[PDB]
Amino acid sequence: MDSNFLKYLSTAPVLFTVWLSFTASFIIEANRFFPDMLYFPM
Amino acid sequence: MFLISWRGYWQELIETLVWAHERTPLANLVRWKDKPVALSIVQARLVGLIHFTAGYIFTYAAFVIASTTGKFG
Amino acid sequence: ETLNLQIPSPTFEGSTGGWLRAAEVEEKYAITWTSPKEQVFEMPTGGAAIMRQGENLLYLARKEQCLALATQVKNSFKITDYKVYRIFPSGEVQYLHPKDGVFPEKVNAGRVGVGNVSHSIGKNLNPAQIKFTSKSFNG
Amino acid sequence: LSVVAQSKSDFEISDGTPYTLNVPLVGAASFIGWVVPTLLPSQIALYGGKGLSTAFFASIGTNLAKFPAPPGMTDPFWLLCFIWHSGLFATMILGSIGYNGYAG
Amino acid sequence: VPQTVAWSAKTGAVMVLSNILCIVAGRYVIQVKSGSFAGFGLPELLASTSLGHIVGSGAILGLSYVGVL
Amino acid sequence: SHSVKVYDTCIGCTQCVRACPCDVLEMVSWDGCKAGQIASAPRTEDCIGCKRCETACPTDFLSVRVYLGGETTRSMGLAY
Amino acid sequence: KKVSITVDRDPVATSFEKWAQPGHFSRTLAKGPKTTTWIWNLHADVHDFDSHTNSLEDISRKIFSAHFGQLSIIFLWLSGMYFHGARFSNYSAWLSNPTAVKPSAQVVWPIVGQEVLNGDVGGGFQGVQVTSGFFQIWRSSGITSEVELYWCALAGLIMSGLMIFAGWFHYHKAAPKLEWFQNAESMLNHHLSGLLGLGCLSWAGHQIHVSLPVNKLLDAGVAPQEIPLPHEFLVNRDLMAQLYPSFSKGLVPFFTLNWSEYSDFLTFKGGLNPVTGGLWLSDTAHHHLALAVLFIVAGHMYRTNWGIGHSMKEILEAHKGPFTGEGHKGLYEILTTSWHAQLAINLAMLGSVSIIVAHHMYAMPPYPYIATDYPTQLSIFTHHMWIGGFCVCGGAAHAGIFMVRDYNPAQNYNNLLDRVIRHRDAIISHLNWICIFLGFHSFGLYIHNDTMRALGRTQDMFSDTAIQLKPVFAQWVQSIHTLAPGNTTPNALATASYAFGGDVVAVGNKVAMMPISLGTADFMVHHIHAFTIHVTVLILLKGVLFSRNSRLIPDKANLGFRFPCDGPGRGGTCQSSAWDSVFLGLFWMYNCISVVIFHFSWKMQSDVWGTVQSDGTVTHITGGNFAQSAITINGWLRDFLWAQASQVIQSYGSALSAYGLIFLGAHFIWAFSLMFLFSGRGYWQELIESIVWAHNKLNVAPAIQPRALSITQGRAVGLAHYLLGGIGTTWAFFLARIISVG
Amino acid sequence: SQFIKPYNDDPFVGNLATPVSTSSFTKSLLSNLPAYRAGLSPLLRGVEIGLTHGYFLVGPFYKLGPLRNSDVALLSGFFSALGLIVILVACLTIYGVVSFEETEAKDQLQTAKGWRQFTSGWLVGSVGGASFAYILISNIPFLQTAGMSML
Ligand code: CLA
Ligand code: CLA
Ligand code: CLA
Ligand code: CLA
Ligand code: CLA
Ligand code: CLA
Ligand SMILES: CC1=CCCC(C)(C)[C@H]1/C=C/C(C)=C/C=C/C(C)=C/C=C/C=C(C)/C=C/C=C(C)/C=C/C1=C(C)CCCC1(C)C
Ligand SMILES: CC1=C(C/C=C(\C)CCC[C@H](C)CCC[C@H](C)CCCC(C)C)C(=O)c2ccccc2C1=O
Ligand SMILES: CC1=C(C/C=C(\C)CCC[C@H](C)CCC[C@H](C)CCCC(C)C)C(=O)c2ccccc2C1=O
Ligand code: SF4
Repeated sequence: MDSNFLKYLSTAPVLFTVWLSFTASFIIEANRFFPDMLYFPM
Repeated sequence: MFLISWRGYWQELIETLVWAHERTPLANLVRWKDKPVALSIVQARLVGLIHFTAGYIFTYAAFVIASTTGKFG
Repeated sequence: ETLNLQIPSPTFEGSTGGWLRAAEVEEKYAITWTSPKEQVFEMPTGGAAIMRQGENLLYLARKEQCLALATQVKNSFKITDYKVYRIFPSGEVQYLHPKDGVFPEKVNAGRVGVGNVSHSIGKNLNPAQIKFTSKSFNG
Repeated sequence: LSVVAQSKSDFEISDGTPYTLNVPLVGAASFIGWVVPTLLPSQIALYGGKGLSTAFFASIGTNLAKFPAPPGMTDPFWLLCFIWHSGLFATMILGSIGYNGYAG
Repeated sequence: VPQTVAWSAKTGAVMVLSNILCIVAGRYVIQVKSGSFAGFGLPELLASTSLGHIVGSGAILGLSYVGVL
Repeated sequence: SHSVKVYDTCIGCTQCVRACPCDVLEMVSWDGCKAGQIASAPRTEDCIGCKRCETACPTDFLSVRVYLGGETTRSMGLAY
Repeated sequence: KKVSITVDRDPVATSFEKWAQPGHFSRTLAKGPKTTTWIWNLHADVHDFDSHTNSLEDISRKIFSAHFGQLSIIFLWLSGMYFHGARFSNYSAWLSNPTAVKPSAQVVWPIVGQEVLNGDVGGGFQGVQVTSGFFQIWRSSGITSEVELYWCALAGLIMSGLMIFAGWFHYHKAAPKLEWFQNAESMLNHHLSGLLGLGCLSWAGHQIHVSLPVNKLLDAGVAPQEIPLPHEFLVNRDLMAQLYPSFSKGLVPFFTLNWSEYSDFLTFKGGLNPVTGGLWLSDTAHHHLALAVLFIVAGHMYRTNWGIGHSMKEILEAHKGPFTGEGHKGLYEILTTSWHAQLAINLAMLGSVSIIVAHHMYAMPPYPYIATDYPTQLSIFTHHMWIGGFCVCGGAAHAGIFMVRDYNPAQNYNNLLDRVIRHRDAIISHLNWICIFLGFHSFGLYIHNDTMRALGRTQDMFSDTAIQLKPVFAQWVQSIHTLAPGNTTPNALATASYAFGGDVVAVGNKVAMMPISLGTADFMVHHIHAFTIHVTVLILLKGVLFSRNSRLIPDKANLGFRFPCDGPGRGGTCQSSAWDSVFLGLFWMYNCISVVIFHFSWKMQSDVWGTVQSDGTVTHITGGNFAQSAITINGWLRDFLWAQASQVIQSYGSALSAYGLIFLGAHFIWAFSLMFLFSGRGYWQELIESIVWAHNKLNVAPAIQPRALSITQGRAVGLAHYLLGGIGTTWAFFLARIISVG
Repeated sequence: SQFIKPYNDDPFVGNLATPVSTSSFTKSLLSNLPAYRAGLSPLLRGVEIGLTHGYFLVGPFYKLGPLRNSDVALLSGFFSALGLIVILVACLTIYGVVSFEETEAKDQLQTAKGWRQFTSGWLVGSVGGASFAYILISNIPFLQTAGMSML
């Protein structure tokens, strides 16, 4: 893959948008399979 | 108005008002002893702060007194 | 040296941006300059005027207006022949700029330094030290 | 009639420029020029079978008979007069432009 | 509804008149271009006949409106 | 008037003098720096307080310092 | 043939290299960041092409391809609106019962309980109710099925692909030269004739062959799947002559000028269709045909390649009189060499047109069943008032950018610009006096009324039951418009709009339109409107006229269009740039448009919208309280804001709870903006110093040194969050209120 | 032809010579107004201006004041107009004290003696014009209404 296109994908806004979309996305998935966790179950 | 808009806009308006007074007949017979200028930067901050604070006090005083009076409870 | 009051003014159609009663009762500024051409420039107080070939003369209310026009003529028409005067309602004419024939950004002999402080800015005196004292904070 | 089409009083539209306002000629010609086409009749309730100029003149007459009372909101007087005056002002403006400027 | 008429030679007469009127007017008033044999070309003819169909259509419809037909 | 001071850290770059819109500043001779010249403020009665001189100054802390003071017609920038 | 196509082939190489080099487009930013200001400066100046390049040719090429990029985004947006209507909507159920089903084309996923937003909109469907009026557009178009909505979505995607291809091609492969862009006569001829004229003519053809038969069958009562497909009207001329018998004669009446044959489908009815509460589509077809004719005629005015036509330069230079010097001389050169001058004009006109759209679409409801869909009427009026106000303020922003940058006094001697600049004090002082006179005698009437009602003196108020300020001129104009059918518009059958007077049009027992009477409250709020518009004009005009120089700063043009100040001297020159008058005029635009949309909402609920019970009596949403309560500020506070905020604040736990949350969130953002507006940069830089110290202590300081935002950026951030919060608060308030009650 | 020119031949003064500013008709009105008319003492200038202003002052107070619907409306309208005139005379007096230093000349408005004469004239004229308006309104029923007596 082009090294300049990869250098574009390494720019701060792209990484920030991708990383926070991935982060938001596994919060969403964790609340889909394990919803309403008001407490650590113990 | 004093907190958002700052001096340069107002000084340029006031210069157009100084021109209009000097050019209007029957009105340029009357002259200011003090040249009209826009408020200073710090003064405008103080005036906006006073207006903000006075409005804050008067609004809440009217509310806390009237709502408690009207309810009695 | 003195302002020749008879120098022809650059052609101009008038504007409301000119000087007001304070010029005729407190002070007025005048600027003269030589133009090699009959060319259009921008007035500091408004629209466009045409400077006449030969000697031009203007009247403005503020010194900054005369110098803003001077900066303009030098930058665009390369006219470095500009002399700025102050005129009082008594008729007294006061030459202003360049004050000794040489521009201020060029050094000149016989200029005495005013306002020069022998130490750096961090070496000034604290306000408490000079409270209720006439001593100046610049050391 | 500040100045008519003649060199009577030294009139000056501005500080130093004399200018002959042709108030007789322009006012008369604009009045007639607007009125003759305006006579064109129309079997519309606003006109009533007359032209705009004739209906406007008739409306002045009918409301002048009831002299203190003003014409009502639905009275045709207000529509007829506004259109007639708007056309008269426009033909006066255009007439003043044509005569004063083109001079012929 | 304003009254229009089926095409007759009268309609044609109005159209022909208007087209010729505009051809002569275009020889007079077109500022950028043998009264009709100097500098007369296809864009001038096509413009004067386009205005002829506009003036002619308006005249036909108006004369139908008022009763002249 | 406003009070304008020049401290002996001036490198004699003349930038303050060129940036001043009211011809307050000028260059005088001085052996302290390499350029052989220092800025001077002989005409502070004309200072309007714009602080364009301070903006122009490149020494770490400003060699030229404007201290806004009493207001006059000249220092208020009033054409009326 | 001096109008010709000229193109540079392969100008710019399609490379990813400059993608990897943020800031490549300017000499300042291309050397990399050293403070955080660089990051902000990168975004602030990026589409300012004439700040990066000197040549008008490269600027023009960048603009043409960016306009293709915008078109690609708009086509993608339209395609998504059609796809969500096709796939996630109750459109098919709404076609059967337009008066019972509420349009809904947005469905949420069930994640954190957010599926409560899928309310019961009707038609066996759950989703978010939509208010953009797309369903009524589609019914007016004659869509009648989700399959045709899928084909519209695909047509939008194909157009989106073609526009992004055209932008790439015309910047990187075949870029036109500057002499191509500087063809104003050709561009106007094609955009009047080709774009607008053939746009109207082609749409008129669709209305006649598809919209009219399909909507006649729908309004007759035929079920949508029982209606013939739109091409069977195109082919079976007998089936079309059943609905419209004039089609039996074909196109012979068109060509022979026997146009009164076509009165079946080209009508001049006026008024509204009683079944749908919308404009007669035969009228819209005739309207678009007539507009098409005179747009094609207008696009033949200007001279291109054959000697016929006008030169726009000659027209402009010939209009000069004795008051105005050289006249319009030099305006052609301005408008064919400055993009900012063109954008200033086109933005002011586009904003004005959007404001006209807002008034005309509520008063003469064009689509079937949009008049009684009250959430749509309020949404599209409010939306197009906000688009209009923003675009008008950008027209003054780009008039200032022109004056600061593209204006040259040498080429503008003694013409109209020179003369405006040379009496700008007389203009600004007279406008200033008008704004004072008009605030005193409009808002001061409200304060007089607050005081009199509070003091027990109701006989001393400006009201209908007291001292009356009647709008006689507006009432007279309404009278004329009701008298026009058969009188001054003799062949019209009904009035242009029932707002002027006349009948009550009811559809599904809800009022479509009915006369909007004007009283003392209407006199007062119309002068409020004139006051806020005059003040906004004052701020924006003062910024344009004093953009280059003042009595305060004689060389303002050397500082630029956007500078924060020129120091604390001369008493203080904070906010002296032309940018700062756009900044201050967007607040007053917000004030003006907020009062307009509040006036519309309260007046329509109080005096127009509602239900028609037996005997023809109408019960309005708020029961006619505008007349006696819109005359005081306490009336607006109590009977409009307080009374009607009940739905947003009680919305929690329902499908409208999203509006309750956005109401609160926008209150938050609005308040948060005041942190940036009332504050100064120096405080925040000194606070950042201590924060930087704590980072140095832990050896974690960044190499891009943090800075407080610039003075201008603090102002821009404050204004953006102010408008976002205030408009958002009204958006949530308007939508939850009218969805619950209308 | 050009209708706008520099003011009094001076291109750099802050004014323009426009038809509103400097036409023959405008010059005739300004020159003949009492403030600028030649041959008038400062006192007579004050009297003529005072009569005009006092006369129109009575009407708005009378028709729109708090006691407008009462039968004492004209008396209230006169007293309120007189009260305003008394305040305005004080405004004229304080202006004269600060603005002008004492000198022998008394023939011009912009002199301490002249301004005092203008104030004396304006006071008498305003009282006289307000009194005249009072007499006329008291006696003539057309003026008491807006002309509504005819309908
Ligand atoms: C253009 C306007 C528009 C808007 C505002 C929406 C809005 C929506 N759509 Mg619709 N849609 C549109 C157009 C639009 N659509 C078009 C044109 C189509 C046809 C293809 C569709 C087809 C469609 C379907 C089929 C569905 C939606 C759905 C949705 C909803 C959820 C979308 C979601 O969360 O996925 C998020 C999906 C992701 C993969 C997350 C991606 C996030 C990344 C990180 C964004 C990053 C952008 C990137 C960084 C840009 C830079 C590029 C890079 C090189 C630097 C939402 C209401 C869903 C719905 O309503 O379900 C009920 C649904 O199922 N849409
Ligand atoms: C008939 C000729 C014609 C037409 C239709 C247009 C149309 C347009 N031009 Mg113009 N243009 C023309 C001639 C024409 N131009 C000429 C001759 C010149 C040289 C002087 C220019 C120079 C020019 C510039 C410099 C710019 C435009 C822009 C635009 C767009 C304006 C934004 C808009 O409303 O688009 C939305 C409206 C639409 C209808 C979208 C339609 C998209 C296509 C391209 C329209 C035409 C399709 C096709 C002809 C129809 C086929 C019908 C078939 C199914 C039977 C629009 C696409 C601006 C723009 O956005 O550039 C992209 C712009 O900046 N044009
Ligand atoms: C155009 C709309 C509008 C606007 C701009 C205002 C503006 C104002 N109102 Mg008014 N008001 C309005 C409409 C409006 N009002 C309407 C329609 C009503 C109903 C009739 C009221 C009823 C009303 C009352 C009853 C009160 C105000 C107050 C205020 C003032 C707030 C001052 C301030 O800085 O907030 C500062 C804001 C706060 C201190 C708290 C904000 C209110 C929140 C919702 C409650 C508190 C939450 C909690 C304690 C804190 C959470 C902490 C956080 C960590 C999450 C200000 C004068 C109040 C006032 O004078 O303040 C002293 C006051 O008492 N207004
Ligand atoms: C409304 C009546 C009317 C109209 C339309 C015209 C129109 C014209 N006159 Mg005439 N004129 C009029 C009244 C009018 N005049 C009267 C009353 C007088 C006598 C005092 C004259 C005396 C006069 C002279 C002496 C001359 C003209 C000339 C001209 C021509 C160009 C100069 C001009 O005025 O530009 C006006 C330009 C236009 C009208 C075309 C521009 C198109 C726009 C849309 C203008 C529309 C303005 C307005 C809305 C139209 C109102 C119509 C109606 C409702 C009142 C133009 C054909 C000159 C000329 O060319 O000689 C033949 C010339 O020498 N006129
Ligand atoms: C940010 C910009 C923006 C956004 C998001 C919207 C969003 C919307 N608009 Mg609005 N609009 C805007 C700007 C915007 N508008 C501006 C600037 C104008 C003024 C020209 C309008 C005028 C407008 C009209 C007239 C209509 C909408 C409608 C709509 C809705 C349906 C969208 C659609 O399919 O259009 C569909 C649009 C149509 C089917 C008809 C459009 C007909 C106009 C006359 C086309 C003109 C195009 C032409 C090239 C523009 C020339 C401008 C002129 C000054 C030269 C939606 C709420 C429609 C609506 O309310 O539906 C309920 C609607 O009828 N808009
Ligand atoms: C056709 C419309 C149009 C066009 C092409 C332009 C084009 C331009 N404008 Mg103009 N402008 C417009 C409309 C337009 N503007 C309008 C409507 C306004 C009124 C607000 C202005 C006001 C304006 C000012 C005041 C200035 C410009 C400037 C500029 C230039 C720089 C653009 C740039 O780099 O910004 C980059 C773009 C951004 C940084 C985008 C961020 C903007 C906002 C805050 C984000 C949007 C918020 C979003 C919609 C909602 C978020 C949802 C939320 C809940 C999260 C460029 C030539 C600037 C300049 O210097 O020109 C020489 C300048 O100073 N314009
Ligand atoms: C009309 C018109 C048309 C065209 C446009 C326009 C020009 C703008 C407009 C003009 C409008 C305007 C602005 C018209 C303005 C008109 C005005 C204000 C006229 C004032 C008249 C004053 C009078 C008669 C005073 C009389 C006092 C007297 C007699 C003294 C009485 C007393 C004295 C001392 C002596 C003893 C007895 C008493 C009683 C005590
Ligand atoms: C409106 C406004 C003005 C114009 C305001 C002016 C000129 C104030 C003039 C006050 C008028 C003349 C009277 C109001 C005085 C008070 C109502 C009462 C004064 C008497 C008591 C205080 C004793 C500025 O000069 C200004 C300057 C810098 C930043 C913002 C602004 C600003 O917002
Ligand atoms: C808070 C504040 C700051 C400091 C504000 C800063 C440093 C902004 C903080 C941004 C941080 C670094 C990132 C957080 C951004 C948000 C999470 C979302 C931003 C969305 C856009 C930036 C994309 C100023 O610099 C300032 C200057 C002039 C007047 C008023 C103020 C002012 O009020
Ligand atoms: S700028 Fe600072 S350093 Fe350069 S000359 Fe003026 S004072 Fe000396």
